[PDB]
Amino acid sequence: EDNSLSQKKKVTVEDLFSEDFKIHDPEAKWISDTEFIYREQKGTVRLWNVETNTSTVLIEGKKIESLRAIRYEISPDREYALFSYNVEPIYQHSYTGYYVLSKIPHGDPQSLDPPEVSNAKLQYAGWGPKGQQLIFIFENNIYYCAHVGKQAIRVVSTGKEGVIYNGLSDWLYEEEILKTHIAHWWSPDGTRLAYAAINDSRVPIMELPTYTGSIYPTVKPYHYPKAGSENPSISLHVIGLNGPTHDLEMMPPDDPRMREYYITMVKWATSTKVAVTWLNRAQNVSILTLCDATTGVCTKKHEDESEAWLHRQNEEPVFSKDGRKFFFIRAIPQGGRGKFYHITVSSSQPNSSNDNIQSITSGDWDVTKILAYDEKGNKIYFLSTEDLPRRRQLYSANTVGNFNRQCLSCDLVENCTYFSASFSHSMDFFLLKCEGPGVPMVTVHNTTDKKKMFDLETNEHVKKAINDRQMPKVEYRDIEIDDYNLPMQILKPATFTDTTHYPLLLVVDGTPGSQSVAEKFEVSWETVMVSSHGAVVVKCDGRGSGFQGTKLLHEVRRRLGLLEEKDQMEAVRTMLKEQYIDRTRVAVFGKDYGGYLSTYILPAKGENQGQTFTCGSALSPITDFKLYASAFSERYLGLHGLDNRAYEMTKVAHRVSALEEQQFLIIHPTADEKIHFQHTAELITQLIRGKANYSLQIYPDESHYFTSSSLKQHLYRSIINFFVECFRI
Amino acid sequence: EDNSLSQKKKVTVEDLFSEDFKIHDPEAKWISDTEFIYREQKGTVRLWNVETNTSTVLIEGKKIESLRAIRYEISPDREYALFSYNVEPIYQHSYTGYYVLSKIPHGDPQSLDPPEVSNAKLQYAGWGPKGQQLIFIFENNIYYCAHVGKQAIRVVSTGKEGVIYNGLSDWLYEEEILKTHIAHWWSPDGTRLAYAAINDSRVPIMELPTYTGSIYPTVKPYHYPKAGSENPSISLHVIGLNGPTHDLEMMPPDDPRMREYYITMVKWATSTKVAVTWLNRAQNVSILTLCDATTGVCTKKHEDESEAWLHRQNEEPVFSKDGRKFFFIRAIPQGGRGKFYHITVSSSQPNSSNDNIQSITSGDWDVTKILAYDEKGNKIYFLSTEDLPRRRQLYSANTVGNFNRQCLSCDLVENCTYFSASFSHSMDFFLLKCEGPGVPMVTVHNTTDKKKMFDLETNEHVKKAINDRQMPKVEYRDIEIDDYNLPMQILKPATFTDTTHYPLLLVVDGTPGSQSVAEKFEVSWETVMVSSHGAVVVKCDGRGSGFQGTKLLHEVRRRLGLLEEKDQMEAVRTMLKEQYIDRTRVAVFGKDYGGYLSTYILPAKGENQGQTFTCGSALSPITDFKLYASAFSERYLGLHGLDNRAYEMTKVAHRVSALEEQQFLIIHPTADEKIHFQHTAELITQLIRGKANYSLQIYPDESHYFTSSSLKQHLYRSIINFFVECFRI
Repeated sequence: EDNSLSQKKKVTVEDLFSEDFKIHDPEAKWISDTEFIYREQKGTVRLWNVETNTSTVLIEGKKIESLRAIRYEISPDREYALFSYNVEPIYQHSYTGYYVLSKIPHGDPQSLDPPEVSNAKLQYAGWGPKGQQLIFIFENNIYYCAHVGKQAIRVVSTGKEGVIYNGLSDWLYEEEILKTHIAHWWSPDGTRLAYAAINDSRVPIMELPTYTGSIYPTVKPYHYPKAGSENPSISLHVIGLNGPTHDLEMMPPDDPRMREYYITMVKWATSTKVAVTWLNRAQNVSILTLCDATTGVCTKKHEDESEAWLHRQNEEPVFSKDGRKFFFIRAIPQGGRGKFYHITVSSSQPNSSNDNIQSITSGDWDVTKILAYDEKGNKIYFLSTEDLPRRRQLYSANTVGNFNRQCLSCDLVENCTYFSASFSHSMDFFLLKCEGPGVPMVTVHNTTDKKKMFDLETNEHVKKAINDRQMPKVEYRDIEIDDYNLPMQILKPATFTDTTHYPLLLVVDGTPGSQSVAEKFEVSWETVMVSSHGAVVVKCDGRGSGFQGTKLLHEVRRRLGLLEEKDQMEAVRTMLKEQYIDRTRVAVFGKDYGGYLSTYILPAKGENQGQTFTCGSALSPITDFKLYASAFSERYLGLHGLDNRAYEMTKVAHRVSALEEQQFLIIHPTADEKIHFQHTAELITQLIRGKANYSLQIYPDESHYFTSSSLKQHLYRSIINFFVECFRI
Repeated sequence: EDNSLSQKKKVTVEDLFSEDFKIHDPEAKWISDTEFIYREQKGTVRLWNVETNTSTVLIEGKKIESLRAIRYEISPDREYALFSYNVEPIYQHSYTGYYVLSKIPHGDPQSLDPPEVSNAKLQYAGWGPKGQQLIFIFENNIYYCAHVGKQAIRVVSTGKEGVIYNGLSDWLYEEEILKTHIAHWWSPDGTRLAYAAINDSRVPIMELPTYTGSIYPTVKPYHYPKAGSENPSISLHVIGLNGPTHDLEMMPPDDPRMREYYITMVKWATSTKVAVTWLNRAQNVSILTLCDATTGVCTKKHEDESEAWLHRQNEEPVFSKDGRKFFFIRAIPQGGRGKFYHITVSSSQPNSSNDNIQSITSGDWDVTKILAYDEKGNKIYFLSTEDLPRRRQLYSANTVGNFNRQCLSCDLVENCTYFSASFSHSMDFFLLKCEGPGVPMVTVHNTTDKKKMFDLETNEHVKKAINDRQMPKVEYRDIEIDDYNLPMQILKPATFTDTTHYPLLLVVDGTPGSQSVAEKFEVSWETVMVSSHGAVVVKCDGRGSGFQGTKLLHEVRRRLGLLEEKDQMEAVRTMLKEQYIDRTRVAVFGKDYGGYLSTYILPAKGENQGQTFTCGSALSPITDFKLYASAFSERYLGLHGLDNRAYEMTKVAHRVSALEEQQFLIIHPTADEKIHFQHTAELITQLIRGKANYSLQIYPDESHYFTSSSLKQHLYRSIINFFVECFRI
């Protein structure tokens, strides 16, 4: 009879870039145990107080006059504010630029400048743990200022442009392991500072072509350690923020099998003790070591090793205020189905006779992160995939022997299943965020009542926006292969009819250590053509996906580009039995490492039921892992330079021979740093040798991570225009 | 009978590259009036004599033994033979490789090496006019040997790699102005050598990217002087071949408007007096000067100046045995219809007040090049377009005041309109080649009887191949605009009908000073899709084409891409009025500058009758001539660096902003030294800002001219694969 449906307008790419979808996430942070910063919601910066419904005003709409200051931060004494403004990052997030100081009420902007230098570009200044003391880095040089008027102190200047780094990560550390642009850590007392010195003099330097600069454009050189080369030298140093500012280097472990080392984690156990994680070049040996800032004597506190490699080396254990027993996380055997990542409690100074290992929890799941620990009793707060590997939920257990796990969220709000939290100083309250599968939900809760006092932010404009069009139907049809349950999702355009036929799209990431099937709210081109152009998209997480077992992670080890390839063909076959899906119009997309996988998924199924994919695409693919970063190829296939016998067959060229009639497209910016253009050039040479058919598209002189909104709209429009052409018939 | 025969074979991509379609050329060259070299036809080389059928066996099937030397020459005494094996082309024509000397009959090889040097590549050797004297250039250094057994002498070694060239042209001279790699001329007595020293010390440098060299490829630098930049500085030198062999240089003219000059043409007038043509950087002031070889003193002879530029400065003069009055080609006003090229007699020593100018040929036509002149009477032979601008005919005039121009070729063979005649020393016998409009043949004739004693070659393989395949039907439909006639050639697959519709495809090159519509025989992609799929190809010589009036040549002065495009849409409208050509299928094509012209034929013709074209493409086009060499940009637009305002209006970007639905593609190799990939990259950047659909392909690390046949056939296959998809409906 009357079949009720949406019966209204659909979702186009244009509205994706509208401010209506834009999330005004305040991302507040607890300044004290009673209140947080309460960052910008729709402009000016207020300061909410959780105790009694107090929302004080700290910064006004004067940030507009500060040359549109992108970033701002408040000093711990909430009397001075730093405003940093620039034009664009460099690698992934190079938040350099001009740093200006302003008073707490308003006014008086002064550009922070290095001594004897006018207003000049500045990489990072930041704030100390206490007072108005701060540092700043210029030209890989760390200077300290005890006060606002204090003259810059030449604390260290041994760093050089692209050769010696201190306090900041190079390309490798910022893009492979440390993942952070800032690489220095303040002592709890605001008196000592730990900084990493990276020597890149030995690293080979590659130059990126330029085609937009001038009539005679010049290449841009930076050091990029390829697979089989030597890795950049690393050292750790400790300096004082007052008095002599004495520099103390930290002695690394000297195991016979651990000649070359990387620092994957440092944390201030106290104002003089630092916990450092050192990983061998083979990445199969990790050591947690306690070092003395004032002495430099490093005492090993823990050691682990694995056959393939060590995963998740960036974690920070929860150290008590007094330096007592801490809460690490590591891979415990967890019975069968491989070893799982669980929380462990280790004494303050474990004896060499034995370790104090004790799993706080247990189960076929993992802890993504450990939030914090309450010294006032038995409370350990963490985020885990206990309910499902595809969901992140906040859990709390007891440090005492009971180890009883207490829920905090477990569907606190039915709309949202993903979760993250940030507790106050005294663990009294905590900010909580949903960000999936509903609209991102920012709220304040308390550990005792577990009740929402009020709504910090909900973005009801996003609510009416998603309720204003044909929101695509989200569902899961998980598959099962070997002794593993492989997750996946499939989308419907909310006008789905089982009788009618819909073309299929596959999207692959497959990054070893990542997950593409998660219950986090996200909107992308996928929704753009699902809602408008009527497609069904497949996200699959084959073997090698993280958070589902170390055995699953290491299945693909020394078999890159082989097993997950079977995983996605199996997923395609399983969904191909559907009567509502089209077999002739099947497409595949990928990007980054998955882009390589996207190139490797152009088969001829058997010989009679061939022509699996109609149109294919890939963005910044990797063709030879030798031509990529060493810390990745060595990690997942073993160290190169000794004829590893693993990078030959993994080259996609040997598989791209056939390419009968598949419409194949490549998107690649010219100036990519993460995944050099040489991969695309080699693939093009192979295509030419193979008489293949393709259509290349290029972005001249653009960074890899591609952080321009209008350019992103152009890219997604090009993608959908390509894909609509092959689905149309 | 129960049997029948269907249609015969058509032409495909493989057919173009099939062995049967290969053209056989003997390229015989006179040694005297009686015998010529009679170079390779199908293997062995004879020494044919015109007088009585005497073909002396000189070269046999031993050329294969020396590692298949691509090029080879014979010493002027016919006693030594030089092979050039392992030769690879760097530029359009750079015969760098290994030279080996051998005895005339067969056997006894001898590597040609400079002293104290092992087996090394040599860029060029050449031969002297007499005996066994020869030279060779190594590291841009000229070493001369009076004898084969003579030790190599450091005759001149000041040359530097890519900075100082002696005896060889740079990029600019080999490509744009001199149009030949060789830059040394032997004296008629073979006693002194005239070579041009090109200095690149003050020339800007550009680095071509490399994406395949190694795991760590690096750019290759070469000096490419852009528009308005500092051009390479040319000096001229003469080195004796006996005694001290002291070098002498000839001072150029010192005209105030001619501060920067180039040596466009040089030829030994006598064994001691040499004629040199010096042209200003503005390329609008040329001076022909006769200079003493053993002294270097230069005496100015002739001058030519035009408001736009000068054309065909490469024309080689015709001198006498005694160095008397010589023959020149000048654009004399010729009354109406603009100035025209005609032969002029200049006395041996014209007076300083006035010269002895006297035109020989007259009419609304031009002499392409003067073949030769006979002192024993009055016989000057040349080729001219007197019959038609798309035909070349041999004409012989008389130096006596009568000036009787006799056509000798005219209609010697019915299937021969284009002609190429090469006369002997005594001019009694010459060699004639057809090169169209059918299969080419080479024949021996005598200027007296015009009698074919015998045929040198007929290209029987080509005749049988064209008989076995659908030869396209050649027809002409010329157009008229203003005071200029623009010939055009539309092609048919020899099976034209009216019931079917034939898709239209325009091909444009339109290089100023060149001819694109002519009766030459050629096989290319046009032949393919006319034969394979019947896409009618339209080629027209709009404004800017040469050999049809220096007024037409100079019409597009500083007005590039503005009048030719008008003429092209005029031709398109004239042709499209025929019903058998449809509206939906309209395509454009081009290469190099024509590719840019191809990019300029995608407007929106009004708004009601939009969609002017369907699929368009280009091969390494140019969008802004500032990114081009000075010798090409300044000639037509003037010197840059002072905001010439005739460069920035030529950009196609504003004209391709709309690009609503027309498909657009680019073919461009990575290392294109002719038109840099920077042009295409900037075009793509504007298109991204223009937000229009496009495509692109890359040939990584190859030159512009596609010296390997495999790359050429891949290009042709790619072109046809693109053009088939944009028409079928």
